[PDB]
Amino acid sequence: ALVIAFIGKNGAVMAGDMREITFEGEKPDREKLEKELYSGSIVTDEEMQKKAEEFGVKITVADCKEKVSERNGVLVGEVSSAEGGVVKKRRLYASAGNFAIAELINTEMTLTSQGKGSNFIAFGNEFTKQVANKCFKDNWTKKSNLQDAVKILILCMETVARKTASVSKQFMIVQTASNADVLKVVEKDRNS
Amino acid sequence: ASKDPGAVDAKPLVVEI
Repeated sequence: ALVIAFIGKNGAVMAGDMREITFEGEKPDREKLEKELYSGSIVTDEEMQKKAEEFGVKITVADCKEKVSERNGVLVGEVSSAEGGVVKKRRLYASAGNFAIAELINTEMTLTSQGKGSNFIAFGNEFTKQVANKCFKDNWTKKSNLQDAVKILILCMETVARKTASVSKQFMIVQTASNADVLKVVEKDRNS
Repeated sequence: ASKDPGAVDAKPLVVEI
């Protein structure tokens, strides 16, 4: 999975893949497949099914999950898991010169960080994060605008989907010029 | 085991610009 965002002085852009993977089978087997998938080892959807067969894990892949949206001028990106009855979730809130990060601890979406000014934020496994970070640093220039950031994030999303089967080729992009306070949105989410 | 993100487990990458 991968959610990436660029926060600038005049707005913010956010992109997310649409892949959702469910695993079914014994825990040591699922854990072995997961490690291979989140390491960049499995590149194609063909190699993923061959590996699931090998480890005796049934895998369903769904490529229509909207991971980014825009509520009140604030962009919201989310990555989530399910493991041993534990639901884990991380959200990114972004607007012009504004950002916040919150995690689902138990039943409450809890703010873990925030910042002002310009930033690039990548949400993903260690592999997808290093690849997107490398693509961003390679193409971003100091005086680049929000429009250049759109092209860059598209290139990041395409480069990652070419290297791993943990991300889908299809992706979404939301953008805003609004400077609405993201902390307001994180408070609204805090309960439920 | 719903979803393919280590993004929930692995920590988010934050780069200052």
